[PDB]
Amino acid sequence: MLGLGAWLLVWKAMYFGGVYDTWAPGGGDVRVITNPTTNAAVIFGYLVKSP
Amino acid sequence: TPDSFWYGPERPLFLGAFTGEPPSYLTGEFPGDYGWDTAGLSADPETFKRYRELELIHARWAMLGALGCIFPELLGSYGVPFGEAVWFKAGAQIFQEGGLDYLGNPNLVHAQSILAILGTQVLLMGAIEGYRVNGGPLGEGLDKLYPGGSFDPLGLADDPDTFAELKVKEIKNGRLAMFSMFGFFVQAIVTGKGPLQNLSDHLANPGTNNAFAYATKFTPQ
Amino acid sequence: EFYGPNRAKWLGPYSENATPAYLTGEFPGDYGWDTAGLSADPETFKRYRELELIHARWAMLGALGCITPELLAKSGTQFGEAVWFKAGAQIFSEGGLDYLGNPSLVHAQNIVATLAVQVILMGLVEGYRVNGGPAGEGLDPLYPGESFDPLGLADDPDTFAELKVKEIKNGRLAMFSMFGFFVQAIVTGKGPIQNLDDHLSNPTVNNAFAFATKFTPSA
Amino acid sequence: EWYGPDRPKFLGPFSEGDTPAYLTGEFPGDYGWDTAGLSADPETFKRYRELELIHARWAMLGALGCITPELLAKNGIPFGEAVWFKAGAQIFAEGGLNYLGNENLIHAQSIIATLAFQVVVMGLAEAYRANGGPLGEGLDPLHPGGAFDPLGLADDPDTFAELKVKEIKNGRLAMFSMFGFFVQAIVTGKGPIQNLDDHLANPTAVNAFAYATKFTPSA
Amino acid sequence: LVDERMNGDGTGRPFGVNDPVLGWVLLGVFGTMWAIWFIGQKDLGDFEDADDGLKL
Amino acid sequence: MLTLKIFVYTVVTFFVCLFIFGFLSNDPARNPGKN
Amino acid sequence: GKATRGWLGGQGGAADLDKWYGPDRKLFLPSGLYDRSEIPEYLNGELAGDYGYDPLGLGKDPETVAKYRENELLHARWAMLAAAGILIPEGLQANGANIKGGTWFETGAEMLN
Ligand code: CHL
Ligand code: CHL
Ligand code: CHL
Ligand code: CHL
Ligand SMILES: CCCCCCCCCCCCCCCCCC(=O)OC[C@H](CO[C@@H]1O[C@H](CO[C@H]2O[C@H](CO)[C@H](O)[C@H](O)[C@H]2O)[C@H](O)[C@H](O)[C@H]1O)OC(=O)CCCCCCCCCCCCCCCCC
Ligand code: CLA
Ligand code: CLA
Ligand SMILES: CC1=C[C@H](O)CC(C)(C)[C@H]1/C=C/C(C)=C/C=C/C(C)=C/C=C/C=C(C)/C=C/C=C(C)/C=C/C1=C(C)C[C@H](O)CC1(C)C
Repeated sequence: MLGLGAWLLVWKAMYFGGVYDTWAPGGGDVRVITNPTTNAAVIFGYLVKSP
Repeated sequence: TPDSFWYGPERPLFLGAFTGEPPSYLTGEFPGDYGWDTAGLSADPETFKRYRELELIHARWAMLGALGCIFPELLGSYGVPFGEAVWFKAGAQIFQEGGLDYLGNPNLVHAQSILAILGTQVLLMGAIEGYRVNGGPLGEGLDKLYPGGSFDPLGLADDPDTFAELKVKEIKNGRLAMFSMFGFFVQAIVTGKGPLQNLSDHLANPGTNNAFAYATKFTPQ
Repeated sequence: EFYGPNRAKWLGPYSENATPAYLTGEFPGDYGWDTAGLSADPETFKRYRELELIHARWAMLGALGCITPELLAKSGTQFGEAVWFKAGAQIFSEGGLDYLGNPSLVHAQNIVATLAVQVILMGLVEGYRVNGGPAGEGLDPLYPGESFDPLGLADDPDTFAELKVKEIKNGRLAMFSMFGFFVQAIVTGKGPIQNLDDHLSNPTVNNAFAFATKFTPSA
Repeated sequence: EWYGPDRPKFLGPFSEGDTPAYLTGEFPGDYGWDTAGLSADPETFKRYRELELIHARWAMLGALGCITPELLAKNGIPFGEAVWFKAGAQIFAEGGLNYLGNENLIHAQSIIATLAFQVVVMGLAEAYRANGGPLGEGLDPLHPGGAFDPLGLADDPDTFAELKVKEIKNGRLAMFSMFGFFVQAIVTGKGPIQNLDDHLANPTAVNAFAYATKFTPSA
Repeated sequence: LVDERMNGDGTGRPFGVNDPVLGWVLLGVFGTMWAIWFIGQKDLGDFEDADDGLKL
Repeated sequence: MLTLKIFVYTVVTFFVCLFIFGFLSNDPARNPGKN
Repeated sequence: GKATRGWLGGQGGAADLDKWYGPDRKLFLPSGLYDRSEIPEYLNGELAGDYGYDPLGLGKDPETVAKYRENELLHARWAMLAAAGILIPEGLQANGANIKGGTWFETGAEMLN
């Protein structure tokens, strides 16, 4: 139920208009995320990083 | 035979619930009996014994082979200055000019002659495979494939239930390696790289570094 | 014939003494040929018949399946790939994999999803064949019966013991022919109907001896 | 010696601790090496002796015919490229395939003639080897004698039982040497006498380990 | 470059390891303490059972 | 300083592993209560 | 007679008839809104689709209900083909298979003269 609930944010960012991306060029803007970074070495690098 | 979950009629089977009943000669008292002899190579009990030393020695070489092929390759990626870290390119280290320096260290073994390596391999491997058949100073009349005694120094195969349990672990760790050491051969003919170099590329992009990117490699041309 | 002593045999008339004892002639396709002596054990000889028939039935679907995407190319129907061995690599194509020249068909795109559905579907039907399934449990492992024979052809057991001999002889022809298709494509590189047209063009010059010096050691 | 339970064996002193009970010493060539257990069935072990002996006889014919066109090549006999693993392509030369060097010899151009002649000759001849026929019928399938022993050598049954062991030992290393010749042609790509000339030129440098890195997979 | 340093505080290297000897130090100490625990598991009760915890 | 950093990692992961493999060793039955 | 086998597991046959028939069976409301005394007595668990759902008392006795089963079952089976008959040509119209009139309501207008 919260595995599926995580996908709603994923589907809304790749299909349903996207989300507000404040790193857009020339001020922040809503961008549809097309190429999500899914590399395990990139994703799991945050978890075992020092705080 | 006790209730040991691996020996006897309640043993697990190689297709799960869809197996039904094993063959009539695989009655479940030997290690790793999941009841898979569909082609029936071993219906003769004289012949069925002959595949079990044929399987277990293949296991006891492949488990050394699975660790042995990656462990110099793994340390080679962390700065140990090997000649070659890749297992199928490490045999040709005798032809380079520095000789086969063990661990990449010139003050170790420093082998030069490929004939001298092979000349002393046969004179030793003949004797100890000769001792494995019979005789030898470490035990005269013992089992052909669980000798024990001087080949179990730490004494951890004494209880007949634990020792019957660890035989199941030996063959399953073995059959994991023989299947995997078969994998090293095919994904070195196909991919041409070291086996962890195949692994570190599949972790890079799993959708595109799978085996289907090499599917059109052997097109008839 | 095809059963008992005076059946047909693998050397014809010159075959009365090479026939072993255990190949009596009450099984289908029993021409009495065990030159390698492999089936002297009836517990083992039962198992190879399980393997031979299944290899026979997959080859009959393998023979016709490797032919019809090339015969329909001769009727001008565009496929993207009509050769049987180059046929699998067109899920990597830009249009993907359409079942004929129709992008309104299956329109396959992802190889890994096509394989993963196969592992569940073929994995469960091959398990039904062993132990049992929805279409029956306690049946003959090779000639199960009623849900796979709806048309009632497995009646009048003299006909039924004769249709088996039709099945294996057509089947052994297919396994032999499929061993053709691999070799004639791994040597030439072209399709079977295309290599049939190459031979019917000029038979004296287009044979395997035209490729006989191919695999020589060039060292 | 050579028979009974005191024959020499395939590991010598170590061999007595594991020898199969179904191997006794009643057949020629028993050195007690069936560690894979393939011939435990006495019916299959009847067949594997027949497969072994025929393979040896084509090997003894084979191994002698692979080097006689090369020893004559160094004794000044005019051949057209007499090296055994590429002498089959001599029929596509423009002069046919003359036997020694001479056109008034065999002079064969159409291989379709010499092929279809062979399969009819070898068809009946191999059929007569199993069933019998014009050179005797009721004879031993391995050693018929009579029509194939004209010179009376298969008498004195204490000598005939030792010429079998000379028949199979001479036969076995011929099988081991044709498995030689195959691989030494695949890897190197030259005749075995040319290999034997090159090993004697420098045995330390020119041996098989010079070709050890040939099949490394470049990808 | 008046001196030599780690230069590894803002780098965000995983677990703080930068030399691969540290990974073997992280793992080799872990496997040894695991090995002593796994052997000595024979004394800690055998709860291979349907339900055998500190239940209530 | 690398010689010191490889020593702290041996010290910490020794005591961290006595912790983790200590509580696994049937600590909830190391009580004076009876049943 | 038909010794069969279950799909996933190792036992075939009926899963449970008591889940759908008899007194204890699924209803159009759960137990807290609708006990077993509010069941109309011409609906007992002996036909399929018996969820007891009948607020408007159209049926009276099971003989009258049985001829509406003829109206229920026949309206069902003609509708089940219609759902495939409507959706399937429209998707093939959408992907590229030229039906020229795959959409269901204006199908007859495509074939007039
Ligand atoms: C134990 C089995 C064994 C295997 C599988 C190999 C395999 C190899 N050796 Mg090696 N060796 C083995 C033992 C020994 N070698 C050597 C000495 C050398 C040298 C000097 C060289 C090699 C080289 C090679 C490689 C050839 C490249 C290749 O095949 O392409 C890729 C294809 C594959 C890896 C598939 C191979 C699988 C194999 C054909 C099937 C496995 C079953 C075998 C038939 C079993 C063989 C055991 C037999 C002899 C009892 C290859 C990995 C060459 C090399 O280094 O390559 C760059 C080389 O120069 N070996 C010695 C000391 C005498 C050995 C001792 O037993
Ligand atoms: C009396 C004549 C007669 C003869 C000689 C044979 C002979 C044969 N029948 Mg039989 N039959 C005969 C009558 C009859 N057969 C049958 C029904 C059958 C069946 C159903 C079958 C046979 C089969 C066989 C074959 C079994 C042995 C084999 O496989 O050889 C194989 C070995 C060779 C032929 C020799 C090697 C091949 C080649 C000639 C050598 C040439 C080398 C190459 C040019 C290059 C080499 C490649 C290198 C370079 C890599 C053999 C060809 C079996 C078969 O078809 O096997 C495929 C089989 O299934 N027969 C009937 C109907 C009752 C007959 C009626 O009279
Ligand atoms: C007392 C010592 C003694 C030893 C060690 C042997 C050993 C052997 N004899 Mg025996 N014999 C011995 C005494 C005697 N033999 C005989 C008579 C015979 C005969 C007639 C025969 C044998 C054969 C054999 C072989 C059978 C085992 C085998 O198949 O090896 C399998 C295991 C290996 C070969 C291990 C591999 C070793 C090598 C280092 C491999 C190198 C690896 C490669 C470099 C790389 C791999 C390549 C990759 C790339 C694919 C074996 C070499 C048989 C034979 O010749 O088979 C060929 C055979 O026919 N012997 C007599 C006269 C009575 C003996 C006197 O005592
Ligand atoms: C990833 C890209 C992809 C897309 C966009 C499609 C879409 C399509 N597939 Mg294909 N497929 C795709 C890949 C694959 N398909 C299949 C296996 C099948 C089968 C068995 C069938 C299709 C069918 C269809 C067509 C629907 C026909 C219709 O009009 O609706 C009629 C159907 C409905 C109105 C109900 C279904 C609605 C929906 C369109 C689902 C159909 C699509 C696929 C089942 C998978 C879903 C893909 C996603 C990305 C849309 C349509 C072209 C159907 C067909 O061939 O009809 C001619 C069909 O029977 N596909 C596999 C192997 C698992 C694929 C993997 O790459
Ligand atoms: C930059 C990168 C840096 C990387 C740093 C590395 C970080 C790694 C983080 C890992 C964190 C995991 C921590 C939790 C582990 C929990 C283990 C556990 O609860 O464990 C509980 C289970 C218990 O297992 C069971 O233990 C039982 C014990 O029985 C025994 O005891 C019973 C009663 O106790 C009976 O008496 C019985 O007779 C007797 O045999 C049986 O053996 C069962 O078969 C068996 O399943 O253990 C198991 O399954 C364990 C299964 C997993 C094991 C993992 C091992 C990993 C090793 C990695 C390589 C190390 C190399 C070491 C080299 C050493 C030398 C240098
Ligand atoms: C089936 C087993 C097997 C086989 C055949 C091989 C085969 C090989 N390995 Mg591998 N290996 C294996 C398993 C195997 N490996 C396993 C399981 C491990 C993990 C421990 C390793 C780890 C390993 C390393 C780390 C290296 C090899 C290397 C090699 C190659 C040469 C071996 C050598 O130099 O021996 C010589 C080794 C010995 C004779 C034993 C070790 C002796 C050391 C030097 C200590 C010396 C003893 C003492 C102090 C000195 C004697 C007294 C003196 C002063 C008089 C060869 C390709 C080398 C290579 O280049 O491959 C890439 C290499 O560097 N192997
Ligand atoms: C945590 C949630 C939860 C759980 C575990 C239960 C469990 C149960 N309820 Mg209770 N109930 C709930 C929520 C829950 N209910 C809510 C929110 C309501 C208000 C509508 C009710 C009202 C209710 C009544 C009035 C009755 C029950 C009854 C029952 C019993 C099962 C019979 C039945 O099918 O339910 C009946 C209820 C339904 C069938 C409601 C439909 C459920 C829909 C179809 C599922 C939608 C799931 C969807 C993913 C959620 C959307 C996501 C998000 C909003 C969370 C069972 C004890 C019955 C009982 O105990 O008998 C005495 C009964 O009479 N429930
Ligand atoms: C009898 C006897 C006797 C004596 O004693 C001994 C001896 C001699 C040994 C024996 C013999 C034997 C033999 C000859 C065998 C053979 C077999 C075979 C060949 C099989 C095949 C078999 C074959 C087979 C199955 C095949 C199959 C196939 C298939 C499915 C296919 C598929 C496909 C298709 C559709 C198309 C696409 O695009 C692709 C693919 C995928 C490609």
